[PDB]
Amino acid sequence: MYAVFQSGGKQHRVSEGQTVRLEKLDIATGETVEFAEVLMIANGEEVKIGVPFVDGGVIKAEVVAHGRGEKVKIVKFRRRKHYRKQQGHRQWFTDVKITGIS
Amino acid sequence: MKTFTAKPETVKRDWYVVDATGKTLGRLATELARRLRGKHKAEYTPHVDTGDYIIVLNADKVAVTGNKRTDKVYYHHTGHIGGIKQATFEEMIARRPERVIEIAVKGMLPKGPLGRAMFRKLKVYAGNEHNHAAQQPQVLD
Amino acid sequence: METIAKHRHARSSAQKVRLVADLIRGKKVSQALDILTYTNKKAAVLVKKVLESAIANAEHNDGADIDDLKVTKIFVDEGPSMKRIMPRAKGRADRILKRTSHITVVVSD
Amino acid sequence: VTGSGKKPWRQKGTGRARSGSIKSPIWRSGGVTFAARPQDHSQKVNKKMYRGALKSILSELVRQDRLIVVEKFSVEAPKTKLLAQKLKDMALEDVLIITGELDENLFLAARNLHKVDVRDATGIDPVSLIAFDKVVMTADAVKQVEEMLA
Amino acid sequence: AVQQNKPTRSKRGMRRSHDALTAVTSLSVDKTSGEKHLRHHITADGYYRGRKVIA
Amino acid sequence: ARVKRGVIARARHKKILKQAKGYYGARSRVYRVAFQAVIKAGQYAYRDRRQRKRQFRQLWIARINAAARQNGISYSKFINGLKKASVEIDRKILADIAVFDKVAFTALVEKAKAA
RNA sequence: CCCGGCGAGGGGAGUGAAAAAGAACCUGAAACCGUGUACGUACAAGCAGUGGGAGCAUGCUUAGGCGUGUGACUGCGUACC
RNA sequence: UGUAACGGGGCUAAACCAUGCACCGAAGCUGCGGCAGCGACGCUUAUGCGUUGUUGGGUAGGGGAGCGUUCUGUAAGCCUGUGAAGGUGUACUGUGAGGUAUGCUGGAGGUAUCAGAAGUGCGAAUGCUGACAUAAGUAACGAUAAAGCGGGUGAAAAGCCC
Ligand SMILES: [K+]
Ligand SMILES: [K+]
Ligand SMILES: [Mg+2]
Ligand SMILES: [Mg+2]
Ligand SMILES: [Mg+2]
Ligand SMILES: [Mg+2]
Ligand SMILES: [Mg+2]
Ligand SMILES: [Mg+2]
Ligand SMILES: [Mg+2]
Ligand SMILES: [Mg+2]
Ligand SMILES: [Mg+2]
Ligand SMILES: [Mg+2]
Ligand SMILES: [Mg+2]
Ligand SMILES: [Mg+2]
Ligand SMILES: [Mg+2]
Ligand SMILES: [Mg+2]
Ligand SMILES: [Mg+2]
Ligand SMILES: [Mg+2]
Ligand SMILES: [Mg+2]
Ligand SMILES: [Mg+2]
Ligand SMILES: [Mg+2]
Ligand SMILES: [Mg+2]
Ligand SMILES: [Mg+2]
Ligand SMILES: [Mg+2]
Ligand SMILES: [Mg+2]
Ligand SMILES: [Mg+2]
Ligand SMILES: [Mg+2]
Ligand SMILES: [Mg+2]
Ligand SMILES: [Mg+2]
Ligand SMILES: [Mg+2]
Ligand SMILES: [Mg+2]
Ligand SMILES: [Mg+2]
Ligand SMILES: [Mg+2]
Ligand SMILES: [Mg+2]
Ligand SMILES: [Mg+2]
Ligand SMILES: [Mg+2]
Ligand SMILES: [Mg+2]
Ligand SMILES: [Mg+2]
Ligand SMILES: [Mg+2]
Ligand SMILES: [Mg+2]
Ligand SMILES: [Mg+2]
Ligand SMILES: [Mg+2]
Ligand SMILES: [Mg+2]
Ligand SMILES: [Mg+2]
Ligand SMILES: [Mg+2]
Ligand SMILES: [Mg+2]
Ligand SMILES: [Mg+2]
Ligand SMILES: [Mg+2]
Ligand SMILES: [Mg+2]
Ligand SMILES: [Mg+2]
Ligand SMILES: [Mg+2]
Ligand SMILES: [Mg+2]
Ligand SMILES: [Mg+2]
Ligand SMILES: [Mg+2]
Ligand SMILES: [Mg+2]
Ligand SMILES: [Mg+2]
Ligand SMILES: [Mg+2]
Ligand SMILES: [Mg+2]
Ligand SMILES: [Mg+2]
Ligand SMILES: [Mg+2]
Ligand SMILES: [Mg+2]
Ligand SMILES: [Mg+2]
Ligand SMILES: [Mg+2]
Ligand SMILES: [Mg+2]
Ligand SMILES: [Mg+2]
Ligand SMILES: [Mg+2]
Ligand SMILES: [Mg+2]
Ligand SMILES: [Mg+2]
Ligand SMILES: [Mg+2]
Ligand SMILES: [Mg+2]
Ligand SMILES: [Mg+2]
Ligand SMILES: [Mg+2]
Ligand SMILES: [Mg+2]
Ligand SMILES: [Mg+2]
Ligand SMILES: [Mg+2]
Ligand SMILES: [Mg+2]
Ligand SMILES: [Mg+2]
Ligand SMILES: [Mg+2]
Ligand SMILES: [Mg+2]
Ligand SMILES: [Mg+2]
Ligand SMILES: [Mg+2]
Ligand SMILES: [Mg+2]
Ligand SMILES: [Mg+2]
Ligand SMILES: [Mg+2]
Ligand SMILES: [Mg+2]
Ligand SMILES: [Mg+2]
Ligand SMILES: [Mg+2]
Ligand SMILES: [Mg+2]
Ligand SMILES: [Mg+2]
Ligand SMILES: [Mg+2]
Ligand SMILES: [Mg+2]
Ligand SMILES: [Mg+2]
Ligand SMILES: [Mg+2]
Ligand SMILES: [Mg+2]
Ligand SMILES: [Mg+2]
Ligand SMILES: [Mg+2]
Ligand SMILES: [Mg+2]
Ligand SMILES: [Mg+2]
Ligand SMILES: [Mg+2]
Ligand SMILES: [Mg+2]
Ligand SMILES: [Mg+2]
Ligand SMILES: [Mg+2]
Ligand SMILES: [Mg+2]
Ligand SMILES: [Mg+2]
Ligand SMILES: [Mg+2]
Ligand SMILES: [Mg+2]
Ligand SMILES: [Mg+2]
Ligand SMILES: [Mg+2]
Ligand SMILES: [Mg+2]
Ligand SMILES: [Mg+2]
Ligand SMILES: [Mg+2]
Ligand SMILES: [Mg+2]
Ligand SMILES: [Mg+2]
Ligand SMILES: [Mg+2]
Ligand SMILES: [Mg+2]
Ligand SMILES: [Mg+2]
Ligand SMILES: [Mg+2]
Ligand SMILES: [Mg+2]
Ligand SMILES: [Mg+2]
Repeated sequence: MYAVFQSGGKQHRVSEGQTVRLEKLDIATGETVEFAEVLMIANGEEVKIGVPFVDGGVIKAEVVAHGRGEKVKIVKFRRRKHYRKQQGHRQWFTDVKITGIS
Repeated sequence: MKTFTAKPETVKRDWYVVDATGKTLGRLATELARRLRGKHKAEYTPHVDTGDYIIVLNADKVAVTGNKRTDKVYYHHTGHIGGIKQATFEEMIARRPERVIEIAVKGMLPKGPLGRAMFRKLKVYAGNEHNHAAQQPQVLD
Repeated sequence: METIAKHRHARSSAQKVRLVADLIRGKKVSQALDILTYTNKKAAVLVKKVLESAIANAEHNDGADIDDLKVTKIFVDEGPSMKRIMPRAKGRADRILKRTSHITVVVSD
Repeated sequence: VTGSGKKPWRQKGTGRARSGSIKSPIWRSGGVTFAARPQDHSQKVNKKMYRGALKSILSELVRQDRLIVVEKFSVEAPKTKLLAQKLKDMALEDVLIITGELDENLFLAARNLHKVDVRDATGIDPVSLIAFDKVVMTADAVKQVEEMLA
Repeated sequence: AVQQNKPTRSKRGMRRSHDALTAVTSLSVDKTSGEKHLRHHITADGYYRGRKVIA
Repeated sequence: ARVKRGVIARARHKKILKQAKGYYGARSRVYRVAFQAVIKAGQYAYRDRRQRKRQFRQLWIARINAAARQNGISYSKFINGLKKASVEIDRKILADIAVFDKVAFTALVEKAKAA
């Protein structure tokens, strides 16, 4: 049932139904996305690739949320050279629910 | 998606026997350490003792190349005022033939609690009889 | 009922009184009162008088019954220290602390 | 600060941090490094800037419709009760009643009223014109202020 | 002489582990009067092994 | 205008002592010591976001190298086998497949055996 | 009123809006010291954390998983001025 | 002080030579997301950007923009005994200094906004004052002239009284 696909400059081994967090997409809050970048599909018989991507495989997903992650603190500190720096960071994400491993 | 880690309670432990008779010390020891650490398993996790139990029988018959039967020395300090005790590879096998493999494996394991935990897995023996026939330890080469 | 009693400003340091109070903890009042009779310490007499008070305290005011009464919470807290000059050799002075303790006992069932 | 210029203890030998006075600001009780002094904060303002500013703020009262210009504005007798009753007709409460001929009857009936100030046409101010919600100016006062600002 | 750098709550506690003093848990009972006392010691009233031997 | 500074200082110390919560001894209790701990924690935290991406790659590589040698091929030849077959799949997932779906994984080792 | 030595001190009673406003009296921080719980800890070496991470305890929901508390093992890592 | 002149185990290749091909390997480069500086540029417009190029390690030091504290004006306004300031948690929230909301404690003050002024921010100065630790329940308890017992008083007696 499971399938592999490349999204936010990186790949996810996803099953049908389960939610997946991934890097922010230019999509609305409750629209839909099609990944034709599918790298692998597994079942009884595995449809692996001798080329880039499969052939007629498309992962259809529905966008759930559009949040920001946990705040990461960034402390740059140079011992004895009168230098330190502080910086927050909340990375943006997009939860997608998978609704079709073709 | 967080990756898999082998959870101790779920870890499958296998038993093995290795006959060291004529085998090269380092090349045996290495292949032992690889197994004892659990590197061969696809569920390898560095902070868990995934490796297998190994019985090394016929330790005394282990072979060494060149002049290392006489030349290879095993030093150790007694923790005393001037107590440095040495012992050649012959003298080592004459007295304690289990130590030869033990020391060669222990050096190749990691250092620390898990390193010591994965040494416990190893069971060296001077003779050919082993009293672990309960576990059905299968033959390894 | 819990029925507290406590000696505040008890002229004995915490560390010493707290040594006795570790004997009596989750013990029957009758068994605890005995111990302090045969504990050879100044804080035993100091801690007993609080417990023996906490029993009368418990029986008269609230709960009654001496048989079913255990020391549930005993504790010693460090009270105010009285500073004093203790003069030493070569002119130099030290500030010695006459320490006090707050002894509480809680006699429940 | 009161105290002596004695060294509390000598420079060496003691383990203490080398001190020179009981009055030093790093010591408790006495010091304050850069003590204050009485000082004239009255900063200088160019005549033309002051006039220009009045001319400016006095023109925004026309745009914003705060400036209620009127004919003769004077109360009957020195009584706050009356002045209070006559501002109720005009829908006024917070005001700066600027007048040419400063009359005792009016000036003495606006002391106790907190929301009513009665300046003379000569004694208008930058902050006052801005502060008050309306400005009820007398035709003579407009004529005096016109000639004053120019 | 003199510590290089101060010990902790922890160490101090570890040291005090053995300072905990033990109770008696071994009180006798006089045959006649039935009064509690230390073994091989007389009672408060003045008994030892069921016989008054003191005023 | 004299400015007392007890309200602010306390808030500033109390903030850092909240980040030092969990640390041994003075490192949780004592601002002067905590503040160092909280900085070094941040330095190490910044460092280890870099090291996390290294450690896991190693971890995966060692899983793949184990799982491939059960099928008779070493990691070095396997990745060249995959790259010469233009397979774009990463170490993260290969290591995930190696553990979970070995019957699937075997197909990649055959796919690599072609090249 | 009670315990204690007609003690100190305390528990009740009562006064008060309030008595952790009881004269050591508004608020009552921190260091420091305890008592109680949860988890860890008696074959393990080092700036004591940080990446990773099992288990146990937990509140929730719910038949999803979390959030916390702890932190066995493990990679890296010699405070600040 | 101890093997102590491969880091170690251990190796006749796990050594050297020569050739090849893989592969690992960094905060390098690439990918994806986000922020900022600077130049352009279509010429937008008074700047958001189809962008477009590119920078963005940093001590002394220069330049730019901010947060927060007490005080003055806006304020006889606004918020507050249906709970202020303060204290103590929690949860959100901004690149940061921070901010917001709120449970408990507290029991009367607080203050938006945009301005104005500073005793405007502390970890170090063998800084200053108070508190509190540590060593530690450790050394010590001040002449090595000496106590002992019986009775008395007393809550209690080695020390007080006879
Ligand atoms: K209070
Ligand atoms: K180390
Ligand atoms: Mg932050
Ligand atoms: Mg290492
Ligand atoms: Mg002396
Ligand atoms: Mg003297
Ligand atoms: Mg002189
Ligand atoms: Mg000193
Ligand atoms: Mg002064
Ligand atoms: Mg000036
Ligand atoms: Mg030192
Ligand atoms: Mg304890
Ligand atoms: Mg001791
Ligand atoms: Mg008897
Ligand atoms: Mg003031
Ligand atoms: Mg401040
Ligand atoms: Mg912890
Ligand atoms: Mg704390
Ligand atoms: Mg890497
Ligand atoms: Mg590749
Ligand atoms: Mg009575
Ligand atoms: Mg009485
Ligand atoms: Mg009495
Ligand atoms: Mg008396
Ligand atoms: Mg009486
Ligand atoms: Mg009385
Ligand atoms: Mg009393
Ligand atoms: Mg009462
Ligand atoms: Mg009452
Ligand atoms: Mg009442
Ligand atoms: Mg109240
Ligand atoms: Mg009270
Ligand atoms: Mg009451
Ligand atoms: Mg209170
Ligand atoms: Mg009094
Ligand atoms: Mg006090
Ligand atoms: Mg008090
Ligand atoms: Mg007072
Ligand atoms: Mg009051
Ligand atoms: Mg108070
Ligand atoms: Mg208090
Ligand atoms: Mg506190
Ligand atoms: Mg437990
Ligand atoms: Mg346990
Ligand atoms: Mg356990
Ligand atoms: Mg254990
Ligand atoms: Mg253990
Ligand atoms: Mg240690
Ligand atoms: Mg270590
Ligand atoms: Mg650690
Ligand atoms: Mg379980
Ligand atoms: Mg469980
Ligand atoms: Mg956690
Ligand atoms: Mg290190
Ligand atoms: Mg290291
Ligand atoms: Mg030597
Ligand atoms: Mg060496
Ligand atoms: Mg030499
Ligand atoms: Mg090397
Ligand atoms: Mg060597
Ligand atoms: Mg060979
Ligand atoms: Mg050469
Ligand atoms: Mg070479
Ligand atoms: Mg070559
Ligand atoms: Mg990298
Ligand atoms: Mg880069
Ligand atoms: Mg590029
Ligand atoms: Mg980019
Ligand atoms: Mg820079
Ligand atoms: Mg800003
Ligand atoms: Mg601003
Ligand atoms: Mg503010
Ligand atoms: Mg103000
Ligand atoms: Mg004011
Ligand atoms: Mg006023
Ligand atoms: Mg109002
Ligand atoms: Mg109001
Ligand atoms: Mg309410
Ligand atoms: Mg309200
Ligand atoms: Mg309200
Ligand atoms: Mg409230
Ligand atoms: Mg309320
Ligand atoms: Mg409140
Ligand atoms: Mg104020
Ligand atoms: Mg507030
Ligand atoms: Mg509380
Ligand atoms: Mg707390
Ligand atoms: Mg509020
Ligand atoms: Mg409320
Ligand atoms: Mg209240
Ligand atoms: Mg008042
Ligand atoms: Mg007031
Ligand atoms: Mg007010
Ligand atoms: Mg406020
Ligand atoms: Mg203001
Ligand atoms: Mg000025
Ligand atoms: Mg200052
Ligand atoms: Mg400083
Ligand atoms: Mg300070
Ligand atoms: Mg004081
Ligand atoms: Mg003692
Ligand atoms: Mg000692
Ligand atoms: Mg001694
Ligand atoms: Mg002594
Ligand atoms: Mg003596
Ligand atoms: Mg003496
Ligand atoms: Mg004597
Ligand atoms: Mg008598
Ligand atoms: Mg008597
Ligand atoms: Mg008497
Ligand atoms: Mg008598
Ligand atoms: Mg009497
Ligand atoms: Mg009597
Ligand atoms: Mg009596
Ligand atoms: Mg007597
Ligand atoms: Mg006598
Ligand atoms: Mg004597
Ligand atoms: Mg006599
Ligand atoms: Mg006489």
